[PDB]
Amino acid sequence: FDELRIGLATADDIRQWSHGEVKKPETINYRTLKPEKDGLFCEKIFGPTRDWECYCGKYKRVRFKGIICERCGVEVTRAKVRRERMGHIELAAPVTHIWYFKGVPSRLGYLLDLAPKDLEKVIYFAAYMITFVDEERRTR
Amino acid sequence: IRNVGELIQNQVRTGLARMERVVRERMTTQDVEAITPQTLINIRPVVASIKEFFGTSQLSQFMDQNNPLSGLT
Amino acid sequence: ATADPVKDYLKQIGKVPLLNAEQEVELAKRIEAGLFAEDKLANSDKLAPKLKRELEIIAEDGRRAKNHLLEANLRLVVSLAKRYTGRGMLFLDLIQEGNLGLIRAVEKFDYTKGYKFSTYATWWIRQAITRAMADQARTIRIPVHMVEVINKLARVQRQMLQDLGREPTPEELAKELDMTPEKVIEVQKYGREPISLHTPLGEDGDSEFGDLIEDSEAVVPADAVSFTLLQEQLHSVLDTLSEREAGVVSMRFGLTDGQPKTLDEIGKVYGVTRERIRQIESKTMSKLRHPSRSQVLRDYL
Amino acid sequence: KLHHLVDDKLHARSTGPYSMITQQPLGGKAQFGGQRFGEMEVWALEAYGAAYALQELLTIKSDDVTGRVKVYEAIVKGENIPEPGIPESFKVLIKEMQSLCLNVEVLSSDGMSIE
Amino acid sequence: LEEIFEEISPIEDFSGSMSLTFRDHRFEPPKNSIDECKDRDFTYAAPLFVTAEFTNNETGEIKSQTVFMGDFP
Amino acid sequence: LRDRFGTYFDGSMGAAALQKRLESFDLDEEAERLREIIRTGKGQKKTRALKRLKVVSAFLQTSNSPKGMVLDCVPVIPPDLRPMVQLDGGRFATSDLNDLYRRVINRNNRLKRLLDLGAPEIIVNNEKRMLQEAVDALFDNGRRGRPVTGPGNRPLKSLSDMLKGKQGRFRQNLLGKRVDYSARSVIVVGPQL
Ligand SMILES: [Zn+2]
Repeated sequence: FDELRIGLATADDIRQWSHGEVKKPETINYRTLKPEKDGLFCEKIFGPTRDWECYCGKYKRVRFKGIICERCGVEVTRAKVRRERMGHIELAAPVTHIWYFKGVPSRLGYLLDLAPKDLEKVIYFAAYMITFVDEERRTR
Repeated sequence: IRNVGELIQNQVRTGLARMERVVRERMTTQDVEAITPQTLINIRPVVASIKEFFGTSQLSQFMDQNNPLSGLT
Repeated sequence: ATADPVKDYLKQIGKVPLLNAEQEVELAKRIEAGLFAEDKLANSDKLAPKLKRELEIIAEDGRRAKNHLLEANLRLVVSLAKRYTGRGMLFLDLIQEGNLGLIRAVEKFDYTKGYKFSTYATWWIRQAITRAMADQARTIRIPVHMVEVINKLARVQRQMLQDLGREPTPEELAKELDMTPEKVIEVQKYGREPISLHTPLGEDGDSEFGDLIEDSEAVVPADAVSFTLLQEQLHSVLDTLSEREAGVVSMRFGLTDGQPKTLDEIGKVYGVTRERIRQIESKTMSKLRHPSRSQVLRDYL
Repeated sequence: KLHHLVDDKLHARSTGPYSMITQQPLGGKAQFGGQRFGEMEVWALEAYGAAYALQELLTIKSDDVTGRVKVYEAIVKGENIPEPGIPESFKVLIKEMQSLCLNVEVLSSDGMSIE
Repeated sequence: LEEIFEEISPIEDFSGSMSLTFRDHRFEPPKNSIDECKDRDFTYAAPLFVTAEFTNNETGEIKSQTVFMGDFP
Repeated sequence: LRDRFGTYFDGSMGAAALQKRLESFDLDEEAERLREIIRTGKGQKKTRALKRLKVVSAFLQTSNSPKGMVLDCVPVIPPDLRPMVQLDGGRFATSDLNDLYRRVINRNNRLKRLLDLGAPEIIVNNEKRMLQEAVDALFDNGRRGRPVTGPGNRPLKSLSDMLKGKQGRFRQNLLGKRVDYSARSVIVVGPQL
């Protein structure tokens, strides 16, 4: 513990943190009370609900730890891993972080010389932008 | 001072307002000659409000029976 | 671009031309014209370039008329989204799901039916909206047919309360549903919703519910330390026994490794026969059963 | 005789339940809840200069899952207390601030740090 | 109670053809005794009935029927 | 504009336009011209240039690229930190992050569905707007207009909402924690001590 470096988390970094990808709003089967597949709480991505236990029941014992059963893809380990492992959601269309905008101008920074009304209108789908013009082409 | 009568009256009034909206919506989506007062009114809002009146209310307080004077106070 | 985005959505609908009978039937006519145009274009046989461009243009005009129809029916779909608002799904989300149903309906609508598009569409709109409500409203997902079971039992029970003016008994409800009481209780328990931890406890404003319910995954220090002391005492007790006897009982009960080995399973590394190892297993169990090596382990249970 | 009887107020805790989202002990008397060592208490302790006591009151005696069983075992066995680890609430914070797209990376002077 | 009932005028659709009059309200004795309610965890309440009259100009008929809106604490 | 003339002006809408602009941004030239403006400038324009220089220089010196403004992938809190803990009585106990993640997942999936099939511009634009609104809520519920009330009784909690205020993680679970081996009781005077 010498320095807690903090900065902007790029998309590649977020992908690096993720151990999978969430693809459903599923949380838990209403009957089995167990996590579903590839949704929130999924054991394949975050971790096993029970210590060293998988979902299918193959390889439940503590003996043969540190393996991934091909059936449900759960890596047998301590349940505490769920408190650490994190996933990520892919968005079809990009969005903009609420924090850096919609605030004081020391965080938005006027990085683009556009008034807050302009941004509020444009990133929320109320007005267009001319991203790029071939002005030399138009002039020739 | 909104004595308890006026409080419960306001709550049942809100409930009957929801009942009025529900019966009007039902009227807009119901055919004539199959309509009776028994069927059209949904009693859910009034009961749900007079029951949620006691809950989540800063005015419906758990009575304190430490002694008769705590009760009166 | 304003708070309450549904207002901006309604303005985004704006003013668009509502379609009277001849208008939408002609629109559908050139819709199917563009349909056959793109069908002909899709075929592999060679067509003249100008004819292909004409077919593409007709298909494009059909597309434009399609979006005209969708913007016209935006008002109907938002009305039908009103009709199912206030059931755990945000109003604009219901509007969007109904719009998905609308694009389905237009994809399955034509003038061959002697009826207005409004009558035909509403079925698909309600279908998409109710499917979305069933599959995305509740925190704990409920299958669609459980969803219809629970809503059926709920509405009929409401009718029972309305008629009899009193809470119906479970058996009467069970016979009315035609199922048995156990299914009634099952669906009744399955038809709940979670309560949020981040709610004021109400005992005090600062306190919240998520800070009053204890966990089970915590390792109780007393239990962990008692287990460690049991491990040490038991291992010492086996060390009291002979080396071979202690070893064989350990493998038979897996003190060294989480998987105990069967008697024959012990008779491979040690080089003893399954009945021989069995006989010493019986011998170990006896020896640890004498009162000498029993006082210590009785209390640990 | 008022209703502030001692039997109601009297509470104590060696070790008992704990919270879930953050592993620190839970509050209240009905659940064997430890008293709160709030901000002003650590202000007073820092004023005294007693840093080791603050470290144990903040890591060993709560908010460290690896440390609690260790300290219980050390006391009952008589062995000296072990070195405190990193608390768990800070890990919760690190993950949470990593969920806002801030790459809060703990670093050492010589490259990556060991945790 | 009768005031809040009378406040809700009979509902009129866009055609204004039909109307629901809540003329009279009434009570019945509660089913559970006060001591019973306290012991068995029942909200002390009694029924509250009201006579709803459906009247439609198109039908030119009046149909009266009593309805029950739920237990009243 | 598009119909009368294309292939000359490239136009876009929404956060994707911001991503493109930041990708094509040349902040060094902005810093240079703003330095020139400060060298010869007057009025509040000078103050605006001062703030702009502050931020652009802060970004230029740092290695991390500005495109981090627009997040493409949303990280998810580990499940134990948002527990759907079983509760006695057949009931449940859930944290609001579950709700917000459910909403953003729903809206992303539905946007994907719309993009897969041929869909107009109006519906896809509105859907992207709802996606942006949902993500806004997850990171900061209540920073624009009404908050995402969820059940309706109260605004839903948010990622940053846990990280702020009297009840925030910082001032309640890192500076002042509860402690084991402690007790409390009424106090009386005993002089003989
Ligand atoms: Zn498995």
